[PDB]
Amino acid sequence: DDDDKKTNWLKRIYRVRPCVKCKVAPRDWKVKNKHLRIYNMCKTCFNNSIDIGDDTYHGHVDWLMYADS
Amino acid sequence: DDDDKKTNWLKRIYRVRPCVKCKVAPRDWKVKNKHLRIYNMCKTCFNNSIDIGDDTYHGHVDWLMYADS
Ligand SMILES: Nc1ncnc2c1ncn2[C@@H]1O[C@H](COP(=O)(O)OP(=O)(O)OP(=O)(O)O)[C@@H](O)[C@H]1O
Ligand SMILES: Nc1ncnc2c1ncn2[C@@H]1O[C@H](COP(=O)(O)OP(=O)(O)OP(=O)(O)O)[C@@H](O)[C@H]1O
Ligand SMILES: [Cl-]
Ligand SMILES: [Zn+2]
Ligand SMILES: [Zn+2]
Repeated sequence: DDDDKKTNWLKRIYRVRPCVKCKVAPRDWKVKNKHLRIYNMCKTCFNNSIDIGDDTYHGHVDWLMYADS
Repeated sequence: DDDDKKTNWLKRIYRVRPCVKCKVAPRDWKVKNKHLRIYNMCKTCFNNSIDIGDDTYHGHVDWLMYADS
């Protein structure tokens, strides 16, 4: 089922690239409509980035959660 | 740049999973609006699937080509 190809890829994408800051914890994320938004940092590093005043690692990548547009 | 994260992932996705039929050639694809459609087979195997009458490997996965929905 092509939807399964997409699901399996997102699982892999989420697993193999951790937080861009601590490089260990997985990234924060949210689902919106038919898209998975994967933020660049885990929540701990994102909260800390606010405290230290660095926006360098702020950002996200959105992914369509199904095979067919 | 988050757009670069998306581009680099699609390059990797396209490279590491070849045609589902011959398992060697890269997949056929097309671009439509802001999406990359990656078909399940290379063109050679897809054309041959028409000749032999098998729809088993017909299908595709669409990918948003940018970081932001
Ligand atoms: N875990 C995270 N890692 C990296 N960037 C993040 C994370 N969580 C939020 N951001 C991004 O950091 C920026 C500041 O976040 P904040 O939530 O304070 O503002 P916002 O504009 O309300 O967020 P959004 O644009 O997502 O609605 C936003 O661009 C947000 O997307
Ligand atoms: N290289 C390929 N690998 C796997 N499936 C493919 C490939 N090329 C086309 N297909 C799919 O095979 C099916 C039959 O293709 P064909 O092009 O004959 O019909 P179509 O309905 O015009 O295609 P589409 O739905 O993409 O417009 C369609 O679902 C098409 O998406
Ligand atoms: Cl996607
Ligand atoms: Zn972190
Ligand atoms: Zn092939």
